[PDB]
Amino acid sequence: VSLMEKLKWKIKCIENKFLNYRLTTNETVVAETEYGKVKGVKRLTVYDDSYYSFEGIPYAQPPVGELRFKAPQRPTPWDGVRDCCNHKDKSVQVDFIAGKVCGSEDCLYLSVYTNNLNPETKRPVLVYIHGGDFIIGENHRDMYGPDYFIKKDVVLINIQYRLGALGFLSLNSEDLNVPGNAGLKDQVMALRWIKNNCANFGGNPDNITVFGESAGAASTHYMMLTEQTRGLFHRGILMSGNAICPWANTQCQHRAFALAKLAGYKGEDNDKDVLEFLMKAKPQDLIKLEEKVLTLEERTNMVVFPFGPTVEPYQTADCVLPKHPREMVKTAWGNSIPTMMGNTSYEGLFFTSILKQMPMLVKELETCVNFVPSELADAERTAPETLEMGAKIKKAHVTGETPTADNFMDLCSHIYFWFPMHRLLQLRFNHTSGTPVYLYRFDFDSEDLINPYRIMRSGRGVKGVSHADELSYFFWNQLAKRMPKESREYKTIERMTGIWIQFATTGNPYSNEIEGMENVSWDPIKKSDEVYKCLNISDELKMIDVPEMDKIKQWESMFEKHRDLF
Repeated sequence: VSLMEKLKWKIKCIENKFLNYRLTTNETVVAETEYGKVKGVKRLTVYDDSYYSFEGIPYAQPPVGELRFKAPQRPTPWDGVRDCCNHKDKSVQVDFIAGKVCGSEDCLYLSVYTNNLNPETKRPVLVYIHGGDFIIGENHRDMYGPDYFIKKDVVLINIQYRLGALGFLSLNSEDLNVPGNAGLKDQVMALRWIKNNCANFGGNPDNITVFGESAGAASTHYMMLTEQTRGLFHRGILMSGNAICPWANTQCQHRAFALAKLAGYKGEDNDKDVLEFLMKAKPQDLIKLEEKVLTLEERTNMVVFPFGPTVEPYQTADCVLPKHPREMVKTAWGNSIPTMMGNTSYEGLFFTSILKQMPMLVKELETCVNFVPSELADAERTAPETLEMGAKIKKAHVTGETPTADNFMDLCSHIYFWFPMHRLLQLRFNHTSGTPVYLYRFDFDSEDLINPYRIMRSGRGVKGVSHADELSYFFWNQLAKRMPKESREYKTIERMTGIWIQFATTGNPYSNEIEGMENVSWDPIKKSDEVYKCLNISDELKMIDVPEMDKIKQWESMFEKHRDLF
């Protein structure tokens, strides 16, 4: 991020602080939780809607001291009234714009928002799990403001969970009780809190929907796979990701030693001594060094992040992932709940900045061998069969004589999003009994309403609908502005939140009450379908054949002689 954008961001942070003061009313309210009373505050939106805001509700003990790297523990109850009129810290992380470490280990909180604490009927509860590659993100309203959803009669809940090495360290030694996935166990404990407490805020514990984007979509999917959460919620929405994406898990059991060494550890590679060192380290030091953890060999093997969701090496009471997610799909409780999945129309545009800095990346399209799924490729990526598979990827995406950056970004849309979605749909059809799944495609481009991901990706003036561009139509954020009621952006807010609320309510995303949806016939995907149909959201709402289908089929063709691995 440029120094100039960094200055613009600082200005926006200050402006947003004072706007949030002007949107705060003097009306506070007390609600009950199983652990004690909480005080929230009535806030306005720039559209003059209003909602009650409770932030900083603990769902677990602060994971500090001996609780670092452990599964979350239930919080201690309190007498009196806990002040929930302001947000808490985010999980320790490198700030996505300033580039310095921020946050706190004391981050296991959720926020609850609703326009009416005593409604006439119990309401759909929507639970948002943020993305950020399991290393950044937060539930702060400067990025995830509830202002658009609270126009309608729902309860919206935004959770935090531990990130990075503090959320995803994993050690083989059973005696140490650090099996991995602490951050996913945080999500489990938050969902249990929601089931047990949402009624105190007007919510229906029999009608909970979990949704998330990017790593939040992978997280939502993990919450639909694990036995830990069986029956806790009733619909799921996977926005640009899922748990079988190549980036969504990793075996990181040997990386604690590498992290300790970078932090000054002088001892031998045994889990007990490594853990003792990491338990004493300052959390900022571990998080700052995480970018250096992967070895030359792991980078060569195209591991993207050192710490993240992992297959746990031994069983514990709180175990989330006892097997690879592909195997977990075969017995998953969440295969039997209504599900919606989708992507944007140019996901890979997210990588524009990386390609401008490292233009030699386009040379990987010469043979495309590095994009062949690892389960199909030989170790050296030189086998004739591997070259043939790469040639199929190349034909799918290299449209002219010379490979281009746009070809590379189109490939990225498929390797990271569309192809894993296809593989999941086809795996899941084998392990479900007719429970519907619905596809959307977000295809609405505008620079009049944006979100901070555009700044992170250096995407000013860049046309096309990148990964995460849809979040501007779901959540208020500090770069947003009030839009005219007749504007294409305003209508897109109403449509996107309206469809999500309709799906959360009924398990069917169609409603004739959504403007532009009157003539939509949105069928879920059938096992016998050869071409997927999706609702394409542009300036209009239209059912279409997925434009990406032909390229999806070309990727699938690499498995013709290895169908057991598809």
